Amino acid sequence: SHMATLKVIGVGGGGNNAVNRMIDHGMNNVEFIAINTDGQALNLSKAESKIQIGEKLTRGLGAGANPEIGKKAAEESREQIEDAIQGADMVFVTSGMGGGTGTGAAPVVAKIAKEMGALTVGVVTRPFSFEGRKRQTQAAAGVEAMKAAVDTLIVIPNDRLLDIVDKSTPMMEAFKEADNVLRQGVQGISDLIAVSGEVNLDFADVKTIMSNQGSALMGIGVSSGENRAVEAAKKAISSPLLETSIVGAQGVLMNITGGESLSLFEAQEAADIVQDAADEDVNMIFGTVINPELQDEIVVTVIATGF
Ligand SMILES: Nc1nc2c(ncn2[C@@H]2O[C@H](COP(=O)(O)OP(=O)(O)CP(=O)(O)O)[C@@H](O)[C@H]2O)c(=O)[nH]1
Ligand SMILES: [Mn+2]
Repeated sequence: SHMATLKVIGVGGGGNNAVNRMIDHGMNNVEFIAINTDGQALNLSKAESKIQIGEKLTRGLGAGANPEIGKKAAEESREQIEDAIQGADMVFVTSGMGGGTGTGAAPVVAKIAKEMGALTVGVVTRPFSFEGRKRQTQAAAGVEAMKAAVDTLIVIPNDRLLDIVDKSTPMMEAFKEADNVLRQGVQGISDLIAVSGEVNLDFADVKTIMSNQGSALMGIGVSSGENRAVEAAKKAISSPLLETSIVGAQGVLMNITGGESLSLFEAQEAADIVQDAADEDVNMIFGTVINPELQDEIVVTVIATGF
């Protein structure tokens, strides 16, 4: 029997903010690593494993928007990064693009993870338009470098946060909504790995859907009542925060979890929703889990690739 090790690695300020908020919210069986040039921020990290990179280059400060310094910092700490990753079967690298440490170091961290044998997923933000064109261009180069280094990449443009707030929503509450993309994806995969299903999916199926694929979508939806399966499936695939929507997906892993009432008909309905929304002939990997503790709730987990 296989026991997959999942790790989440925050790189730079926004990545380490996401790690801190995920640890606060509560996650289990997931190991966290914080990587930064900024020593003061690392002192505030809740991560069990902390790597300060680039101290000779930055004297414990951030990289000051210089991605070449963030890249050199990570490269010069390769052995320390390898040691922290060793043993991971899957690594999620999260970082905010546009600055120096995230833009420059995150693609190096991802390359090291993949070289170490981990299935490597990047979840990164693009800067708000109000941060200006140069930051957006620098972030775009980081995204391209990430894409070349990971198995799959999920990009969250921060401008989409402006579509989900009202005029008073606290900035921190908006940031938590972006964190949910990563957190719910990690949780969904962790649950798929650990919980035996009646139509069982495991980590090998995650590897098949994700390995060397490029852009990806990861989503969870939960609903109850009439039309629950369709409603949960639509929620799983319809996040307003994503650069890569479901449209165009050629491969999908879909798991449905429900109670003993889970019907064959509604499983087909959920699968058809995903395929219809992809508007492609999708190569599906389908799973089902019966959790009797659940009563009327249904949970649909989707990972889509092949764009
Ligand atoms: N959604 C979200 N975006 C963030 C968050 N923190 C920063 N950002 C965004 O990430 C981008 C990079 O910020 P940051 O992670 O602090 O960069 P850095 O590379 O570590 C800083 P330096 O350039 O000094 O090394 C910012 O321009 C902003 O768009 C966060 O917590 N949540
Ligand atoms: Mn800085």
